[PDB]
Amino acid sequence: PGGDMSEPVTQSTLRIVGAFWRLDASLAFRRHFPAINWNGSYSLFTSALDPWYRENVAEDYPELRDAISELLQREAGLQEIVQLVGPDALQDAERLVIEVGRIIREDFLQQNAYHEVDAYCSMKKAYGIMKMILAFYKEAEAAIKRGVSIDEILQLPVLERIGRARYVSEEEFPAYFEEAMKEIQGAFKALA
Amino acid sequence: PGGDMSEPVTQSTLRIVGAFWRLDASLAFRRHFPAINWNGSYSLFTSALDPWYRENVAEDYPELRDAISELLQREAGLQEIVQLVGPDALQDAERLVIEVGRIIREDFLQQNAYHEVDAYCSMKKAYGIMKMILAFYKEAEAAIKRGVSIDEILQLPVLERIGRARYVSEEEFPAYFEEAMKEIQGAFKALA
Amino acid sequence: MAVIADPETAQGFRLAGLEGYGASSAEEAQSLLETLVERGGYALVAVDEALLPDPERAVERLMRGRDLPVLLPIAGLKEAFQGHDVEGYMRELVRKTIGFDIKL
Amino acid sequence: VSPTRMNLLQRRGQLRLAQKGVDLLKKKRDALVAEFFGLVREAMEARKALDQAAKEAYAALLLAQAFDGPEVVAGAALGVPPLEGVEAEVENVWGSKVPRLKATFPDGALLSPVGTPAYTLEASRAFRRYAEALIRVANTETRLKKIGEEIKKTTRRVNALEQVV
Amino acid sequence: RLMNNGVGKGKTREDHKQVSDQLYSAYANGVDIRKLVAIIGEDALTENDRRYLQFADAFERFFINQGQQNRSIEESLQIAWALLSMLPQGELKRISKDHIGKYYGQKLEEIWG
Amino acid sequence: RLMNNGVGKGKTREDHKQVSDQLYSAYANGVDIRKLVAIIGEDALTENDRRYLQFADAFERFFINQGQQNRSIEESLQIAWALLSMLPQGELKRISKDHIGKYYGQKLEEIWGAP
Amino acid sequence: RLMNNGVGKGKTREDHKQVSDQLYSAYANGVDIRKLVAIIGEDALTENDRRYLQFADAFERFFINQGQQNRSIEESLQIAWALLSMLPQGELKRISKDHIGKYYGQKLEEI
Repeated sequence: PGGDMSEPVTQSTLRIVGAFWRLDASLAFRRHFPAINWNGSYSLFTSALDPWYRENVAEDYPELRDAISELLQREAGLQEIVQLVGPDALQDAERLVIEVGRIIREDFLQQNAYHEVDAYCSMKKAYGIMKMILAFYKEAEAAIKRGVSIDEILQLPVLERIGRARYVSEEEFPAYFEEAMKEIQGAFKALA
Repeated sequence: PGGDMSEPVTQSTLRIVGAFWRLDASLAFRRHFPAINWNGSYSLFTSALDPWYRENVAEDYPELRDAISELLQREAGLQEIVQLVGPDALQDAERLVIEVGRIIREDFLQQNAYHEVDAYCSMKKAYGIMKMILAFYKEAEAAIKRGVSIDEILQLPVLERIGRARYVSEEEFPAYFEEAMKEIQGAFKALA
Repeated sequence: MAVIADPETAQGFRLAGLEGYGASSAEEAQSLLETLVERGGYALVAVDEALLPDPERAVERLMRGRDLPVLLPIAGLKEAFQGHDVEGYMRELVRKTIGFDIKL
Repeated sequence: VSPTRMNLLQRRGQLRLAQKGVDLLKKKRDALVAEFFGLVREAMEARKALDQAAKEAYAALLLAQAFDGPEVVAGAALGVPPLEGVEAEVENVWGSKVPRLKATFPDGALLSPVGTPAYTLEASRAFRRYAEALIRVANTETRLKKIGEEIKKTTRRVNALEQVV
Repeated sequence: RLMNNGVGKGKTREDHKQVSDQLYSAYANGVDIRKLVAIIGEDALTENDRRYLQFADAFERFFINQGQQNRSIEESLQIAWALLSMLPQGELKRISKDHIGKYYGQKLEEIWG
Repeated sequence: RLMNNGVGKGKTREDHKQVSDQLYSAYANGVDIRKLVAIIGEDALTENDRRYLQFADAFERFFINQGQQNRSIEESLQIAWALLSMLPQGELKRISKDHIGKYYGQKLEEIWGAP
Repeated sequence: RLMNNGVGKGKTREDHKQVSDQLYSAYANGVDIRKLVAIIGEDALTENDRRYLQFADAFERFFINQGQQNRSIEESLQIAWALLSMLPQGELKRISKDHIGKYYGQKLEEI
C-alpha cells in the first residue's frame, strides 16, 4: 500500500522467499522495462546453480556474471560523487565506468516485450552479449592508459553493433557475435 | 541510543540538573584524560559559589578562572584557520595563543588518575598552576610585542617546570610555586 | 606585443619587437587600451603600477568572456632606481584569495 | 514529501550522503591550498628575478640614449620590426583550461645583425631578457589566480551545503 | 495500460508506438539535465545537454500547451516529429531506420510560425 | 567491546592490540583517499596517499576475502604484518618500536605461496 | 501588536514611533549585508554598506547589551538617536524632517 516496502505483508514475505525482484517507479516512468531495481533485488540461488551453468552454458559463465555485478556495483558507488560534483568533473577512468554502466543498462538489461524477437532471449545469447560488452570495456580501459580521449571512444561505431545485438534472432546470432568480437578487437588494434 | 541528546530522557534531565560534564571519546582517542569536553560542558553553580572561593582560595580566584576560560575560548575559535593552512603559517599573536592553549590543556586540564601524586589536586594547587600560566602568558605577550620571536620562547627552560608542576606534592607545592614564579620573572628580564 | 608605458621604454620594447606607448594618466590609458584590446593581436599587455594599480577594473568590462590578453602591473620608472615591495603585494593578494593574512 | 517509513529511510540516506560529500569537498580544498602555497613561493621568486632584470635593461637603455646619440636610439626603434608570434598553448589546471604563453621570439636572423650602434646594440639585448621575465611572471600569476578562484569556488560549495542543505 | 491494443498498423499509424516512447526517453533526459543545471549552472553544460534542455522546454511549450484547440492524430504526430528533429538523427535509438528516413527533418516553423 | 581483556601476552601474541588499531587507521585513510582520487586523479596525490590506496586494495583482497580457508591466529597476524609492510615504517604511529623491529619487513609470500 | 496605542505624544516623547521604525529598518539591512559578505567577498562593497555594518555592530554592542543597568525611556531614546546619527541623512528616510534635525546632533561619544 502506497509503494511502502515496509508494510507487514512485504516484510513477512522477505523472510521466506528465495529470490526477490523489486520493481521501482522511476524506471517505469522512463518507459524503461522490465524496470527491475538492481540495487534492491537479490537472489540466494546463484552459488548452487553454478555447476549447471558451467556444464550447459559456458565454462566461465560465473566469472562473467561476477564481473558484470562488480561493474554495476562500482558505477553505483561512483554515482554518489557524480551527484554532488557533476559528471564532467570525474577523471576519464571513471567517466568510462559511468558510460559502460549506461551501456550495460540500456543494451543488456533492457528488453522489449512487444518486439517479435527481443521477447524471448536464450541463455547463450545473454552469454555472448555479456562477453562482448566486457571485451569492449577492457580494451577501452587499455586505450585510456595510452592517452586516448574518452570522447572519441564514445564515437566508435562498434557501439552500434553492441547496442543492436539484442535484436538478432536466435539462429542468426552466433555469426553476428563472431563478427562482432573481431570487429571490437580491430576497433582498437587497428588504430594503434 | 546513538548519542542523540534530543531523546526525552536527556531533555527531561537537563532541565533539572545543575551541571553537565560531557565525556567524549574523541578526546580519549588522542590520549586526553579525563576526557571531558570543555566546549559542550557547563555549570550553573559558579556565581553562587564565588564568595566561598574568595574567602577560602584567593581574593582573585574568579578572575583567573574566567581568564583561563577566555583563553580556551579564543583558542577554540581559532582552530579552523589552523586546519586550513597549518600552525607555522600564522602570525605571532595567533601562534602564541595556540601555544598557550596547548599548555593549558596539557598541563592543567589533563590529570593522571594512576599517578600517586597527580591523582588528586587541591584548590590552592590548581590556583597556583592557573596563576603561573597567566603570568607566563602576560610576559610572552609583552615580549613578542617587543620583538622576540616565538621560537626563543618555546625553548625557554621555564616551560619544563611549569609543565612539571602537577607531580609535586601538596607540601612541596608552595615552595615550588614561589620559586617558579621568580624564575618566570627572571626569564622575562632576559627578554627585556 | 603591447605595453602601455613611458615612450622612452617603449622604444626599447620596440627593440624587443614590442610596440609600446603611453601618455602618463589612468584615464587616457584606459581609453586607448580599449582599442588596444580590440586590436589585440597579441596575448599580453603590460602596464606600470603607477598608471593604475589594477587593469581588471578597466578591461574587465570589454574582455568579458575572452581570456587571451593577460594584464599585469609592472615596475615603473620610480622603481627603476628604488625597487619594489614584493612580499607586501603577494600578501595582500593571498589575503583576498584565501580570506586572511597568512605566512607571517 | 509523502510521509512513509520508506521516505524516512530515503531522507536519512540523503543526509548521510550530504555529510559524506561535505567532508570530501573539504579534503579537495585542502589539496588545493597545498598546491596554491607551493605556487606562491615560485611566483614571488619569478617576481624577484623580474625585478632584478628590469634594472639591468633600464640602465642599459639609460646611457644609450644620453651618452650615445639621442637619435640613434629612435633610429633603432624605427629599425627593428615588431614581434607577434606569441601564440599560446591552452593549459589544464584542475578541470579548467587556461592560456600559457609560448611566444616564439626569434632573435638572431633579424635585420642588422651587427653594425654601428655602440650602447644601443647591447641595450636591445637587455629588453629581450626583460620580455622573458615578463612572460614568466605572467605564466605563473595566471595559474596562481586560477587556483585561487577554484579555492573560493569550493569553499562557496561547502558553505552552501553545510548551511542550507 | 490498454494503449497497445489500439495503435499501430491497421490503426492510427505504424510509427505511433515508437514515436511515443522516444518522446518519453528524450523528455526524461531533459528533466534530469534540469536537475543537474540546478547544481552546476547552465554555462558548465555540454552541447548535447543543451540540446536536451531545449527539447524539454519546447516540448512543454508546444506539444503540451494547446489550449482548447482540437488536434487530429496526424497533427499530433506531425508536431511530435518536428520536435524530435531537434535531436541528432543518431540519438533516436528507439525508432527504426525507415520511420526515421521517411519522417525525420520537419521544422516547427513550418507547422506554424 | 570486551576485546582488550582477551588479548596480549599470556592470552595471544603481545602485538595483537596495536596491530589491530593500526590496521583500522590505515584502512580508514585508504577508503577516504579512494574516494578523493576520483575527482583529483592519482597523479595529483602525494606519495603516502598512493601507499594508502594500494594498502586498502590489498587489504580487502587478502585479509577480508579469505574464502573457505581456516586461518589460525598466527597466519592472520602474519598476513596483517605483511600488509602493514606496504606503508613506510614510521607511518605506523600506533605500534611501538620493538614490534616494528621484530615483525616488519615480511612481504606477501604465504597467501599466494599457499592456498 | 498593541504598541501603536501606547506610545507617542502625551504618552511618551513624540518621536518614539518613527525612531523605532527607522531603528528596525536600519538594523534589518545591516544583517543582510553581513549575510552576503559572508559568502561572496567583502571586496564587492559600497560606501554605505560600511556605514551599515558599523551600525549593526555598534547596535548589538550598545543598544542590546545593557548588562544589569536600569535605563529610563529617555536615555534609551538618546542612545537610539546616537546610534542613528552615525548614518547620513537620506539614509534616515523614515523619520520626519523636524526632529531629524532636533535630535540628530549628539553622537555615540557619550558612553
